[PDB]
Amino acid sequence: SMSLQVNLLNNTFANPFMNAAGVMCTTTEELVAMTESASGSLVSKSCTPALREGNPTPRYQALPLGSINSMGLPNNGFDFYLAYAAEQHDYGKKPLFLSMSGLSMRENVEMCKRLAAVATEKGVILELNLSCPNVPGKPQVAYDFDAMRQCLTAVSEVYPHSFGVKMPPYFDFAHFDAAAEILNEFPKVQFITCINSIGNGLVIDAETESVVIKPKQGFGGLGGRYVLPTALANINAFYRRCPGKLIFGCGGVYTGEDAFLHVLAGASMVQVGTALQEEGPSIFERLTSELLGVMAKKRYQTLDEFRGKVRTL
Amino acid sequence: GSMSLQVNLLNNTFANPFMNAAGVMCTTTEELVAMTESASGSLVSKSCTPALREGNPTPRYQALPLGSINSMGLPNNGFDFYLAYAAEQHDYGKKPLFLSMSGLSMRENVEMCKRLAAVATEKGVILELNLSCPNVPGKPQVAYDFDAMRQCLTAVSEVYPHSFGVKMPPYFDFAHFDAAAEILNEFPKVQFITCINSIGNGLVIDAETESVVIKPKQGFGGLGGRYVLPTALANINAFYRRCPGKLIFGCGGVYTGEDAFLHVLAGASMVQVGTALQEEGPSIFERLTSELLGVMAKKRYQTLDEFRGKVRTL
Ligand SMILES: Cc1cc2nc3c(=O)[nH]c(=O)nc-3n(C[C@H](O)[C@H](O)[C@H](O)COP(=O)(O)O)c2cc1C
Ligand SMILES: Cc1cc2nc3c(=O)[nH]c(=O)nc-3n(C[C@H](O)[C@H](O)[C@H](O)COP(=O)(O)O)c2cc1C
Ligand SMILES: *C(=S)Nc1ccccc1
Ligand SMILES: *C(=S)Nc1ccccc1
Repeated sequence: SMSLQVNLLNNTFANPFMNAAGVMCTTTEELVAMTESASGSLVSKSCTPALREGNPTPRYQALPLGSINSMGLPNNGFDFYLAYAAEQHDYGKKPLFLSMSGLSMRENVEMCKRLAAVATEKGVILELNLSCPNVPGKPQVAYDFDAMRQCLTAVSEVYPHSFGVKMPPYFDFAHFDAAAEILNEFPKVQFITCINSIGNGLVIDAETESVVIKPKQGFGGLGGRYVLPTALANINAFYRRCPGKLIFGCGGVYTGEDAFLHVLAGASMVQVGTALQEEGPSIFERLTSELLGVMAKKRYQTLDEFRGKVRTL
Repeated sequence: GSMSLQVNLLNNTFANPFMNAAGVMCTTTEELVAMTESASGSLVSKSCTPALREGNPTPRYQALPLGSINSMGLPNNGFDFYLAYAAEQHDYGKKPLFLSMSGLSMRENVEMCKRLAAVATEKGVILELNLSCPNVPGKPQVAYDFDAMRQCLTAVSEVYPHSFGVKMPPYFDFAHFDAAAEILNEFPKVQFITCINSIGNGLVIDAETESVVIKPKQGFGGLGGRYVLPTALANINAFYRRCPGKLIFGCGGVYTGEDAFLHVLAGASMVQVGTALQEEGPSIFERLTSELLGVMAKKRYQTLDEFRGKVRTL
């Protein structure tokens, strides 16, 4: 007898699967579809205080090995996602995460102050997106360790609940150490989601001799097959260095086997982006079946039996 | 129509843009000779330290469906060995030679460069300075530490009276492309930039064995091959745009003439081959020249200059 059950953050999840923030979670219809899917949870589109159009199109391209995008945070605005959490979401069906991506400290502070009551009353959980644009001349927030520390200090000061942080990938042990040191100073940070896209790749179409997306001269974040080893690295790096926190995996999941690798590396929840974009929410029925299949063949009954247990040489 | 893969840079003529990536098939005399006898336009010797180095425990390289992962740990025969090859053995009549240098401090690079100067003058060997190299404990690789990078280029420029190039890690943010380019532009002796070294510290897990696949560093290692092509193209183009006074050498994800075509369209002058060369051997250069000419014929190009850096934006 097997189970994909996950228990964390004072909640029970039927399985570890959910969407990645930004994928199929912007409209009411999408949020309802995610809730009615086989997924263990869902997260709403990263939001700004007001509605945002996002970047000019084309801004997403599916690729043989994944995807490239420069969406530009198109979203319905904080009021919309707050109202969904407060009044519409069926918590009977699964827990809900709300992704927040303000473009300044002030924006996140003011949204968090309002989110507090809804988290208390309804149980929505914050995923704070630190893999977000910074002021002119500076890199994305989590690549600016001072901006990151300031952000976590401000949110921790004003937001009376646990929360999690969505992180970009790092590529150097000194950066894994520096980022973990900062995260470990904030006890309210109870989960870390690794990873957002590999930033600023450039896809060129040999047939057209051109880039494939319009914003930023064709530069955009990579997802899909491209990012799996990077995702596993980050999941495991933070699993090791932040032992008091949970890790959520994100990046490169197309199959139950991929999800199995996320969990071996240390993941508690497993988020699905590019594959979900291409297949729709029916993917969750397939992924749960496949993960159970993998577990059956390997003689595992629960996720606890192998989470974080990747063997080193 | 008569077509040509010829490249002209740093007072040299290259028959075609292809060469090995530093670290791949270029450590021993036998490998260096094999690269010289190959159809490649050039070659670069294994990144060297002042003395020989064993490198990391094995397994330290693993080929993968989508590329490779490695943590080699700079195994190399030492600077004297590569200097002697450049000074006394290399057949410059066949093709130009690059020497990759990866000292582990400023002093190490300064002392090697002082000795390299005369051989560069007399024989024409060209330095590729590897700044995608380990730094002091607690610090990231040198090119991720902008002050250390600047200090390294100042130290080398002071003692090395020739042009050289720099091998760079990938960056992932426009603010970093800007910062890096600003530093590189300060050093006119840096006449080429090689983009990119591996995507650092990936982690491959074998689902069957439930384990990592390399021994050093808990299985973490640099990614090469198909995984890295869009990242390589991005870096090639980012520096092509930001460093107009320099040439860019592409490295990352090249398996076919079409891939090389993309490198050139992004801005590459030379095109280095790593993972694919490791898997196929130096015969790969015959295939790659043929394929690139084929791509050019079908697209109606006769020279590389006709499309270098001309990628269309929307
Ligand atoms: C079209 C698109 C929109 C996205 N929007 C968001 C977002 O709003 N917030 C966020 O944290 N990540 C966003 N992401 C990144 C994903 O959440 C995920 O980190 C990334 O795509 C890697 O997962 P994959 O390999 O499963 O695609 C987006 C990705 C895509 C492709
Ligand atoms: C086994 C191995 C050894 C390498 N050694 C070096 C080295 O000594 N110096 C260096 O600058 N890069 C080294 N690299 C990185 C390659 O030069 C190249 O940047 C990287 O492999 C990406 O190219 P590819 O996608 O063609 O493999 C090495 C890569 C591999 C796989
Ligand atoms: C931190 S809570 N928010 C922030 C700071 C700087 C840029 C964007 C967002
Ligand atoms: C720069 S020339 N060399 C250097 C400095 C610090 C660490 C490694 C190499």
